[PDB]
Amino acid sequence: EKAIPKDQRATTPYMTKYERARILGTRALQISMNAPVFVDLEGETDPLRIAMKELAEKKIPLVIRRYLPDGSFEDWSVEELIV
Amino acid sequence: DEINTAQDKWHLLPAFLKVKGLVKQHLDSFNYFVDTDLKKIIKANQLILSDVDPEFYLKYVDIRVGKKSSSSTKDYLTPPHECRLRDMTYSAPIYVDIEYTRGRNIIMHKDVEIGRMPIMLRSNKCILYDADESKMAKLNECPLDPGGYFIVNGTEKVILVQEQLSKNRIIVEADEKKGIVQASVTSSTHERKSKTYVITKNGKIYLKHNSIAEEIPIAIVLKACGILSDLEIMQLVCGNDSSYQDIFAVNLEESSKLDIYTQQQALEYIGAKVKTMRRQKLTILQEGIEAIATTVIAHLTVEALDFREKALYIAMMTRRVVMAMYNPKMIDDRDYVGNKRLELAGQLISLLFEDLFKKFNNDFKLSIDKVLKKPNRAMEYDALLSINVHSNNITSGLNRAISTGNWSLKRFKMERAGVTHVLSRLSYISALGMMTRISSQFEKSRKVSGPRALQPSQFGMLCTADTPEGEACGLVKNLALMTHITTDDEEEPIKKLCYVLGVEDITLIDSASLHLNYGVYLNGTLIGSIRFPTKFVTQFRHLRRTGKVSEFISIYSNSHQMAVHIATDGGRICRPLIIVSDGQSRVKDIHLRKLLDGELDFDDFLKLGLVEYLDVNEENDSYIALYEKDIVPSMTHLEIEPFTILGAVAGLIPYPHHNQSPRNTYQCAMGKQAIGAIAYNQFKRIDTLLYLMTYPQQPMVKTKTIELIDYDKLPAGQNATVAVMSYSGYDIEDALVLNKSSIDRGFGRCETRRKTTTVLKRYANHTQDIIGGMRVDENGDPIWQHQSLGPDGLGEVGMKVQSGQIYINKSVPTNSTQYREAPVIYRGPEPSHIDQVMMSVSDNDQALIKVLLRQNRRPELGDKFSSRHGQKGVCGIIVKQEDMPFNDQGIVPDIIMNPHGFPSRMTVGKMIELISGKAGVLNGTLEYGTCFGGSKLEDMSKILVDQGFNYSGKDMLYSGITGECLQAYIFFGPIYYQKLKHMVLDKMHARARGPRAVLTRQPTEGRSRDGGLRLGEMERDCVIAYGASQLLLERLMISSDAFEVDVCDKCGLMGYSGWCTTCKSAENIIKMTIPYAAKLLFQELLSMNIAPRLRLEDIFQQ
Amino acid sequence: MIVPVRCFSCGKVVGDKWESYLNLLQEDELDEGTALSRLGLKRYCCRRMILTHVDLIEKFLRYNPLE
Amino acid sequence: DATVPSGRPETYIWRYLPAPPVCIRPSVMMQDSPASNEDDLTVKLTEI
Ligand SMILES: [Zn+2]
Ligand SMILES: [Zn+2]
Repeated sequence: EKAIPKDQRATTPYMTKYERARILGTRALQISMNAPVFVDLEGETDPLRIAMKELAEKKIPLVIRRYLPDGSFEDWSVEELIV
Repeated sequence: DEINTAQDKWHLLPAFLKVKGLVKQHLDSFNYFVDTDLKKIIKANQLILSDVDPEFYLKYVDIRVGKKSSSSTKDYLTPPHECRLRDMTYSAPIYVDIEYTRGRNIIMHKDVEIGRMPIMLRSNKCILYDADESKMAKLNECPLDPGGYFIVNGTEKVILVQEQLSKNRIIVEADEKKGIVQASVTSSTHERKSKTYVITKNGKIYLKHNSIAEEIPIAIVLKACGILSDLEIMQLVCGNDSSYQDIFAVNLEESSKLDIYTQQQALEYIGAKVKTMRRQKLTILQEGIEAIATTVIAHLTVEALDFREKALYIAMMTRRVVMAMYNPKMIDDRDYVGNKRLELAGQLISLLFEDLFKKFNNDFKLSIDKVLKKPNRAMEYDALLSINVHSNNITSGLNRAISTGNWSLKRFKMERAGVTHVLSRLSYISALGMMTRISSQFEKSRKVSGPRALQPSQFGMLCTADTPEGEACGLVKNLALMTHITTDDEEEPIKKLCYVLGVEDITLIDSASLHLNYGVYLNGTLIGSIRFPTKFVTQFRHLRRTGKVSEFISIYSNSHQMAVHIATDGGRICRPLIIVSDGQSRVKDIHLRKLLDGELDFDDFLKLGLVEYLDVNEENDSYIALYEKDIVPSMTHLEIEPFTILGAVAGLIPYPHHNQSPRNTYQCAMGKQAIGAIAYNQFKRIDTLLYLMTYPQQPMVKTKTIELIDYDKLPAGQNATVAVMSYSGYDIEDALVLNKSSIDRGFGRCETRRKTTTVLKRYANHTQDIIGGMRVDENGDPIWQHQSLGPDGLGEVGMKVQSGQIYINKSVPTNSTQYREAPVIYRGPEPSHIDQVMMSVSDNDQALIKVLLRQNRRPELGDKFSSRHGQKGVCGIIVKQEDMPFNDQGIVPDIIMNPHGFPSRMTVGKMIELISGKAGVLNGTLEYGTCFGGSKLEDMSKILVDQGFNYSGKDMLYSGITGECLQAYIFFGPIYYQKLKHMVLDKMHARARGPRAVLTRQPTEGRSRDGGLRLGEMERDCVIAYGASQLLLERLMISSDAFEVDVCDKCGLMGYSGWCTTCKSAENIIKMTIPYAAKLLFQELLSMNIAPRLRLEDIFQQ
Repeated sequence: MIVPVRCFSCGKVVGDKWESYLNLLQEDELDEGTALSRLGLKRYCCRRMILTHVDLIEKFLRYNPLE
Repeated sequence: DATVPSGRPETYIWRYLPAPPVCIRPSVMMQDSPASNEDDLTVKLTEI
């Protein structure tokens, strides 16, 4: 259990398909639990579509924690992970 | 116009079916049973005796079914349709005459009843025998019903034809890797059925028997069977052949390797291993046990001091094993139709009755003993009361065996199921093809396709196309159109005739010359050698043709194995063939003229030797001509009609020889599911399920079989105007385009009729159910659930019943005074109508209620249609008539068949059918698509051109949506279409939450029980391969069975209510969600004492 | 069962032709084709409606339950 | 492993039979007779 500093991160700087699906699901679950949103809904009422809009604007406030097989991890905010 | 025999010889087929129908296997077998086998069973168990009172013998002198000698006329039977309505067995009493002695030296007869025999429909004993459709109407029976099945408890049960290996015949079968050669004979005598193997082990031939404890050296057995010279053993199993003698010398030497032997010594060696006989007659364990050891070794009963027959049988079997050892491919093929025998309903019922009669007689003897076992007051008066009360066991056993299909025969000691099946009433052809069905023997090692393969030897014996899909494929076979199943003929006069014809008996000949001439066999048993075997065979066939020997006796000469075989047993499949003599066919059209005139029926063609039955083995020697135009002098027989190779069901297909064969098999499956007309009394019937087409049409292109089997009288389908073109894009991958307003006018319309049966049963506390009801609300208005009920509490006839409404108001006593409600609710997605309510009583006195619910169905998207060529497909779109393309006359298709279904399926018969039907409607005539024949395509083209249409059936059409001429000519005309029973209305199912299993807490498994759709291991694999973990959790745990268990963190054992109940703390109890299946698994493991302790850890804390 | 009122395809009324077609076949016996053309059934769909119809109602009426 | 109780090798010998919860072996209502019917495991343990 040790956090690898943001300076030296070995994993991909690209959001994987699994990370995107999980981020959307988690953010949509949060929104369905009445979490505040950071985009203009424009008539949207569905949490998954709201979360897709937030991902398109890179405004989802979540962090990906990528555990290496040795036990260490590194944190990638959703904004910095490039899609 | 003079008869042309090259085309009028097919009339032998209608003449044949006029006297030997499609359901004749069943009818003949049941007639033979009730006419000879009952007498044979009675004679076998003629007397039943008791140990005490030798001045007492109870005799069985005569038996009969359905008729007393008090009245000349037969007994009154309840009509079969009345039995169908009241849920009774259609049965006749079993009358016997009894000689039971009185005490004061009195001998007398009687006519007593010992039960009821279920009567096969249209048998000798059936009331429907010889009724002329006016008696049929009065009896509420369809004249086109096949018969051949039973009605037990109101259910139509057919005893399916069973196919088994020939009994009492040797099958040689080699092997690879193992390198054994095994010859086995199944000796099925009347009292015993045993298998006598002749194995090969370490290069040495052995004998293996179930009774014998050890496999015996073969030379020991040949010595035990009187063949001790040890040189003739070589002359019996090898003859003069350097190879065979070399192979067998090892066993010859192993005879002495133990010791030198005499006959009695070998008998003692045999007898030292005969296991036991349940410790009875124990004083016989000596050399005197070999006798029953050897007379149990096969089906050849030796009852004297001669072992010639059995010794030569064993020697021939050993020779077969040796020939297989030297030259493989000299083994028998287990899937050859000559090696198969078909056992029938009569033989089945005979075995069943004999066993039930033995049990009846045992119990009756014991009851007699109990009655006469008193010191005083032992008057003989009325010894028959115990027969008046024990007679119900015969009736019960027969009914139970036919009803369940389970046959518990103790004498032969086998428990077989599936003997009887419910008569499928999906369609007229469905019932007909249910008859003529043959189920293959079990334990076939279904992993392989050996028996599943279609055999060339089934040509004209079993239908080449009528085999099911799914698991059963070749395991279920159907009789071909013109066949016959032989009957057991006595082998004694035939053996005498063989001796007369030049066969020197098997006891006059020496071993050296045994394999120098052909040996004559009789049911597989060698009965002598013959000089000039071909002349012997020819004289035997002349005797059969002139009527001196029975016509079902087959003779054939095998040339590799130098033998002349004569078969007399039943269960052989055979078909009539026209005899060809001197290069000429013997029918020559004068007999055809007489046949068409009315005299000279088919059996006269046998009584004059113009036709004869050939079984499969005789065809091994014949040389059959398909047509008279290709007879050569070397030929022996002529086909009566080559399309008879297809059965009844495959005879619906028009032009089946222009289709790829899987399409013909698919049509055999689909035609049985076609919705149409069931019977002329189909509205008097009250059946569990019945699909009826409103406006059945007979096909425009029929075949000879269709009119032979009367499918043109109860057709299942309609002649759809079909345009074969790509259209709208909803007709891709077999989907159909249906014309709205063809549907509006009644195309494809059908109704469902369903039956619900209730019994107002009676109870031990002098109580019974009631149908009280039809309660109202304050106004006096019936409540909604009783809206269509009527005063009696049984839904009114004619009224609509919706989902939730009651149509039988059944109240059950709360103490079976007070009546708990058990109403019969209609639970249907769509409303039904009540068209029949039948009130009646069953045989056991109690009221029976049947309510028939009818549901008119209109074709919709997803309804299934088929065109007799295996081109099924659902309705994919229903379009308005104006959107359909139209021709110059404004004709629009009722259906649009996509053209992409043709190039890969290669059903050219469907195109030929379209053209034939089109020319047929234009000309005013129904056309023919008979196999290997039918209406010629060029003649149909001539009709089309003469009527103004293109010869190829391609009309120029206008688009319905644009009005422009389509740039391609469209294949356009009538095609016969069947609406299949599979309607999306009965398939649509959706479950959100509903019943769960009490054990697993998982959604039920039944579409009727609102069950959920299983997510199996392969779907689980797919979801894992997607890497959808949360979806895995949601589908498997959360939305199937999520259980909030309490888990102790000290002991990994589930508690309850936050209570460890092993630590008794409530301190370490964690709350978590696991599948209830997992909770169940843990509680089951704890049962076996296994403790699957769960170790937990915080999800967080990193 | 009983003859359809309308041709399934064109919608032409063919239900008034069944008895007259039967009469043309039985009395003053003609071919089926000529009998069909004499009734005005020119389109082959209309000809089919009469030529292929099976009159099962006459058989079903032999089992009259209210005799 | 003999650190914990039941790690003894004598526990693998049937000396006490645990009777499973009736939920594991449920009794089905209204089967055949009006009298309630039981199931196989329960019948077997009654014999035991
Ligand atoms: Zn605990
Ligand atoms: Zn028309």
